[PDB]
Amino acid sequence: LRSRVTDRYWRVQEVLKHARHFRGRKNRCYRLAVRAVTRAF
Amino acid sequence: SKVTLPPNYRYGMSRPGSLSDKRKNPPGTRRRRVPVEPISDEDWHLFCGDKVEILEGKDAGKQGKVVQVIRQRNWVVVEGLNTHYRYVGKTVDYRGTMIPSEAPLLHNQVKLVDPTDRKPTDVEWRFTEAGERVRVSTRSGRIIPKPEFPRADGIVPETWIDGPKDTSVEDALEKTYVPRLKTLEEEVMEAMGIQETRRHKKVYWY
Amino acid sequence: GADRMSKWTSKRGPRTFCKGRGAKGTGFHGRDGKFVQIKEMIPELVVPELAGFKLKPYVNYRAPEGTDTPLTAKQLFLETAAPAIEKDFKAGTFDPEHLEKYGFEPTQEGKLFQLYPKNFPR
Amino acid sequence: AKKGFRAAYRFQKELERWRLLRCPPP
Amino acid sequence: GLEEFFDDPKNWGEEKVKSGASWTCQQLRNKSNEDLHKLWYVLLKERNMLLTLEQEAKRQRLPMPSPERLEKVVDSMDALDKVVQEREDALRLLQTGQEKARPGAWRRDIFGRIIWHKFKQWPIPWYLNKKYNRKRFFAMPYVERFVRMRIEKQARIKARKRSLERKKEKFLQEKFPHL
Amino acid sequence: ARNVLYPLYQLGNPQLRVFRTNFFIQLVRPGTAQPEDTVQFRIPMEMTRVDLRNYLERIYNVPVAAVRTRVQYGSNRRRDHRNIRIKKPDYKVAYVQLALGQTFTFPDLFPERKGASVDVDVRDQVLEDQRQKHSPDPRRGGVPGWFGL
Amino acid sequence: KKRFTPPTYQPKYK
Amino acid sequence: KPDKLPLFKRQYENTIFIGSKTADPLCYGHTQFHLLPDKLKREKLLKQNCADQIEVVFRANAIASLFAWTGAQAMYQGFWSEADVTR
Amino acid sequence: FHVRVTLPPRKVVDRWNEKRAMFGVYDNIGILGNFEKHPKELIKGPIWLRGWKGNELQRCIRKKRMVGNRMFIDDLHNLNKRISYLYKHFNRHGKYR
Amino acid sequence: KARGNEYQPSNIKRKHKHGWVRRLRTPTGVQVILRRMHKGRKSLSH
RNA sequence: CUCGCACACGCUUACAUCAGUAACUAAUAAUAUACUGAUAAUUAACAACCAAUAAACCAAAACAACACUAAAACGUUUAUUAAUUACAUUGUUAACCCAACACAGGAGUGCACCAAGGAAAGAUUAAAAGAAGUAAAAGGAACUCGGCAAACACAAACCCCGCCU
RNA sequence: ACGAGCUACCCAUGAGCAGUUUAAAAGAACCAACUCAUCUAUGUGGCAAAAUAGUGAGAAGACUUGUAGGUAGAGGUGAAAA
RNA sequence: ACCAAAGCUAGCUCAACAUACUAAACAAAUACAAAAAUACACCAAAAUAAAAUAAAACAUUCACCUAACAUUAAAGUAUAGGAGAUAGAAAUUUUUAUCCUGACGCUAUAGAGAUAGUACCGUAAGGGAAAGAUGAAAGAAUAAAAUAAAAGUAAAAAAAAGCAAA
Ligand SMILES: [Mg+2]
Ligand SMILES: [Mg+2]
Ligand SMILES: [Mg+2]
Ligand SMILES: [Mg+2]
Ligand SMILES: [Mg+2]
Ligand SMILES: [Mg+2]
Ligand SMILES: [Mg+2]
Ligand SMILES: [Mg+2]
Ligand SMILES: [Mg+2]
Ligand SMILES: [Mg+2]
Ligand SMILES: [Mg+2]
Ligand SMILES: [Mg+2]
Ligand SMILES: [Mg+2]
Ligand SMILES: [Mg+2]
Ligand SMILES: [Mg+2]
Ligand SMILES: [Mg+2]
Ligand SMILES: [Mg+2]
Ligand SMILES: [Mg+2]
Ligand SMILES: [Mg+2]
Ligand SMILES: [Mg+2]
Ligand SMILES: [Mg+2]
Ligand SMILES: [Mg+2]
Ligand SMILES: [Mg+2]
Ligand SMILES: [Mg+2]
Ligand SMILES: [Mg+2]
Ligand SMILES: [Mg+2]
Ligand SMILES: [Mg+2]
Ligand SMILES: [Mg+2]
Ligand SMILES: [Mg+2]
Ligand SMILES: [Mg+2]
Ligand SMILES: [Mg+2]
Ligand SMILES: [Mg+2]
Ligand SMILES: [Mg+2]
Ligand SMILES: [Mg+2]
Ligand SMILES: [Mg+2]
Ligand SMILES: [Mg+2]
Ligand SMILES: [Mg+2]
Ligand SMILES: [Mg+2]
Ligand SMILES: [Mg+2]
Ligand SMILES: [Mg+2]
Ligand SMILES: [Mg+2]
Ligand SMILES: [Mg+2]
Ligand SMILES: [Mg+2]
Ligand SMILES: [Mg+2]
Ligand SMILES: [Mg+2]
Repeated sequence: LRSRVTDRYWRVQEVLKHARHFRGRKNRCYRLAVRAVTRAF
Repeated sequence: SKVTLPPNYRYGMSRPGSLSDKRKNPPGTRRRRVPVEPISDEDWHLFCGDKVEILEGKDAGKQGKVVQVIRQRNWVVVEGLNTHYRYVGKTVDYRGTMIPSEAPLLHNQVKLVDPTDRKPTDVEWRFTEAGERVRVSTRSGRIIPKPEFPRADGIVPETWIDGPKDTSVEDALEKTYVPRLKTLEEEVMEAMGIQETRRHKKVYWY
Repeated sequence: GADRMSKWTSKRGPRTFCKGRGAKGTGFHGRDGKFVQIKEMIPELVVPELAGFKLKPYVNYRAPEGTDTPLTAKQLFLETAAPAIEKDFKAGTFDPEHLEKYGFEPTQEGKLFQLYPKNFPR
Repeated sequence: AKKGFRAAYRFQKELERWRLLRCPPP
Repeated sequence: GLEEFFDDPKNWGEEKVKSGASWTCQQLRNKSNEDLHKLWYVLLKERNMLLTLEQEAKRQRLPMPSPERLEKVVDSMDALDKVVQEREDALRLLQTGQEKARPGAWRRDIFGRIIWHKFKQWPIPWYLNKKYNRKRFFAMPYVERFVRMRIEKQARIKARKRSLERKKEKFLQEKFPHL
Repeated sequence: ARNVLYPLYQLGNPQLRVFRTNFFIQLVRPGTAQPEDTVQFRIPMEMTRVDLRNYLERIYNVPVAAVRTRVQYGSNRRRDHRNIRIKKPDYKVAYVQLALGQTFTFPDLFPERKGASVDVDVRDQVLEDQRQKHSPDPRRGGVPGWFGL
Repeated sequence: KKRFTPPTYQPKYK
Repeated sequence: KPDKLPLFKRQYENTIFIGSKTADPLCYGHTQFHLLPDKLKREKLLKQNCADQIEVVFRANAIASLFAWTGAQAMYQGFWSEADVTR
Repeated sequence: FHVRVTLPPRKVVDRWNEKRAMFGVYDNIGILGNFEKHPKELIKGPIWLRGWKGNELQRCIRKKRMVGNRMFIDDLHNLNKRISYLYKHFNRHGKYR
Repeated sequence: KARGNEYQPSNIKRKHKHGWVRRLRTPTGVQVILRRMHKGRKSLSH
């Protein structure tokens, strides 16, 4: 029974929504964005 | 000529070895398999030329003559009935000749009609007492003929004229055979008076 | 990396490589080094006179086909040896020892075209 | 392809939201 | 006699040149050996003519006139062949009783495959023949292993062809549950 | 005959005969200029010089003076969609030369009927007239010309 | 030692 | 083209030679005697269905050989394509 | 991370189909059946797995013992290597010793 | 001096070293052919 | 400005004719020997294939007169048998091969030094630095690890180590 | 198992070496073809996974070189540089 | 708005059964330099598996490791071992038919390497790919229909000062 993550989209959105107003590539790329958001909080 | 088709292939009403076909599905095309209800060749009750009724579509309750059947996808074509329109003649300045064209039908949407009362019926294969195999209606309890139809050549045997290189019925049906135990070689060589003496030296086979 | 797939043909190698395309040898190498043909190895075509005979490459369309019966060793036995054998058994002249009068051949090595080792091409 | 209804449905909701964002209904 | 390669000049530029049906086997079983022998050449001349016309059509970038003839003729000749063959193969079954006109034997080659080995004509007997003598019909012991592998591979293929078909059924039964 | 076994010849054997020949022949138009003596065939790969001479003389009654053959190699270069090579098959070409001074010429097998070509030019003028008829009127400016008013 | 890494090409179909 | 004769191209040293070197005091031809090779026998040609050719074979030989000979003699005397020939 | 844009065809499973309705019917065959057949007998499956269970190592070991000589070459070889690997791993590796 | 041109083609050498006959003249060669057959190679040998 | 023509080996139609090239090959175009399609083509006299067994022969190739030392590739004749009878079979294109490339590299032989082959510059401008060249007042190794490189020079001597090719 | 079509050394069998100097085809001399690879500058993802330009060393020999064959990894081959 | 995105099929996996186990196809040609009809011969053969590894080194030893005998127990017992690591029986016991075969297995980076042992890479043994998605009909392409959501860009260059935010 192979299980894959189907909803990964929303997982990503819950991070990215906080990053929209950043400058640069931080506001797009989940990697950079995750870091920047954590620093933001 | 036998053109061998790829194992996975779609049947598009275009003759499989033709320009329309090579253009629709080029050398490397593998599309999704269309599920087809399997039917043994002995359970197949629809031929070409027989009057049938359409149970589905925009034209329904109508009746027409079956022109072509496609057995691979289980299809019939009732001429000038199931229909949609398409242009044929084309050049840059001119779109010519809008022609009504036929969309094929599954054999579930078409019921075979018995000649007498012109109603649609459920055909069932029966063996009669003469060693004959005929279609028998379930509802009306009659036998339905089979649709004698012209052939792909457009050549009718009744009206025909023998050319220079054609052999007449007479000379063709003539039996000249005298079933005797010599081969073609011995026969011909005897007939042409060819005289041979010598025999072959021993040959080793392995 | 040379060529593995393409077939091996006389065109491909050195001067020393000559491999025929599969025509059959008509002779042998003689004394002078010159080649000698043997008139017997060269196939002689046997061609009948076609002029006075009526049959054509095609057949009339209204002319019927027939029920297809592949010739069997049995049918050939019955169209040939059966009337003769029946005629000579009914007269009691039948001889199980020599069937040769009916067309049976005990051994093939005498006659020109033999069937089993198959002496003839066509 | 991934096997399930859930994500598909949940996405249908997003499709609807965008459809309403790009053309607001009167 | 060189014009037998071309159709009668009356036919040259024309689109459709009509023609009869090819010979059935049955129609030929009625003819004698001599007449078949002749008909063979009648058909041959026509086949040559048609092949010529074919190539010459390709050369002119034009479609060949009524290409179907070439089919018919071939079938005819083919059919004719099938007939004469019968009369021989029947006949030898009577005289000799061998089913194969060429002597041959079941052998086992170096690769351990079971092969049908056709024989060859030689002026000298087999034990005096250098070239023939250095062939090997038999397998060495190592070959056994590979033979096994062959079987297994084969078995697998069959195994999962079968399972495929079975599956195709189930699918269809849930697609068209008219039962 | 081809694809068939031939009986091995030893000394003092019968004359080998082929009753129904297997071969087949195309008379072809030369790609290059050739003397009137010369006819050119495409034959099967396995047919010898001698074979073809006898073939011509016996079946067609052609007085053959001399025969030469060569083997044309077909290109293996063209590739499939799978990038597999396709082979145009090799073939054998035969030049024959006629004996008695008989001249040949390769006949024109496709003379054009003037009536069918005039019917083609008339059908083209009629098609051009139909496409000139359907062509939009400059002054209507793209208003559909179906409606009376 | 003399250390050398021979370059490796990519598949031609790419 | 001469090729369809048949004739074949080849390349190797081109010699003009009279039957002797230039330094020889005998510079001129009288007669030649050519023995026809075996392949060209009247019998063999008769078997090949070449009748007329019997004559041709002779002609050709002369026309070549003699030409060559004469030509060579001429070039021993210093004549050539641009000097043509006086006698 | 793109998600399919179209609703899949809704799959309707009827729970009342034959196999589901009759499920687990003879499981008590021993108790109610005056013990003759143990419920093991109801197990359909691989010959070495009927009414028996074990960690992957034990499983492979047992498969080899039982059907080992009926196996294809490649599969038997793979089975041996698997066993050697599992042996080495379970016996010599781990946190807990 | 410069390298990479190590392969200098000869058909005689090719077929003597890697050819069908050469592969069938020794038991090991036969095992090569057998392996290739097993893998289902299009070309068993040169 | 000058690596030309041919053969061997190798390559395998990449050659030829007609047409097409929006894009694909050409490291760019024009167009086309290299991309695409259709149609054709290299014709044997050259080359490959093309006898065995006995027996007599000590006497080099070198312009071979005669010799040298390292002692040398290459056949006649005699005898015994060798199917005997037109036309067998096969190689014949190319601008080409080995180097991942339409690679300044690697490639045997025969003839040639031109009669054959080819084009260093896509268009400008005329900065630095870099590369390659020609010239240079007076001086002439003061340079530098060393006259390295260069030069209108193209010579002489002496050591160390290895005798020498 | 596979490899000596590169290269090391062999075996068969072919092929090249012009001019000049010398009684001399003497592992003599000058100097091409040919074979090497001295010194420098370029080049350093290059024209090139070892080249280009100049300059050099040998050049009738322990010479260069074509074709076919041999020796195989505990091995081979080696005018030893592992 | 470009580049793109989304399908559900191709087939696979694991078992069950099963007869029994080298498929299919053979006209010619195939062991001359495989695919080349045809000339006095030769032909053939076997010798213990080893080591990586475990023993925290390594030297005796080190299950399994291409040899049919399964199962429940006896039993990890007797025994064997640098008596260490580890290895390890047997006597003796148990085993009830045949049908109910399928799937809390994969769904195109998964499942077979596989559209294929092909292309391509190697002199050779050998290595070994990638790739599919319209509809009832395309004999419905002035073509009709539902995502327009990754990074990358475009629509729209920038304006003192600084982990870019708070
Ligand atoms: Mg290769
Ligand atoms: Mg060759
Ligand atoms: Mg050659
Ligand atoms: Mg001859
Ligand atoms: Mg020839
Ligand atoms: Mg390499
Ligand atoms: Mg190439
Ligand atoms: Mg071209
Ligand atoms: Mg371009
Ligand atoms: Mg040439
Ligand atoms: Mg420039
Ligand atoms: Mg400057
Ligand atoms: Mg400077
Ligand atoms: Mg200067
Ligand atoms: Mg100065
Ligand atoms: Mg100083
Ligand atoms: Mg200083
Ligand atoms: Mg200097
Ligand atoms: Mg100096
Ligand atoms: Mg000085
Ligand atoms: Mg020294
Ligand atoms: Mg070598
Ligand atoms: Mg000299
Ligand atoms: Mg010297
Ligand atoms: Mg240099
Ligand atoms: Mg300089
Ligand atoms: Mg120099
Ligand atoms: Mg010097
Ligand atoms: Mg010196
Ligand atoms: Mg070798
Ligand atoms: Mg060691
Ligand atoms: Mg050693
Ligand atoms: Mg050395
Ligand atoms: Mg040392
Ligand atoms: Mg050292
Ligand atoms: Mg250890
Ligand atoms: Mg450890
Ligand atoms: Mg250690
Ligand atoms: Mg061990
Ligand atoms: Mg002890
Ligand atoms: Mg210890
Ligand atoms: Mg895959
Ligand atoms: Mg894969
Ligand atoms: Mg984006
Ligand atoms: Mg700030």
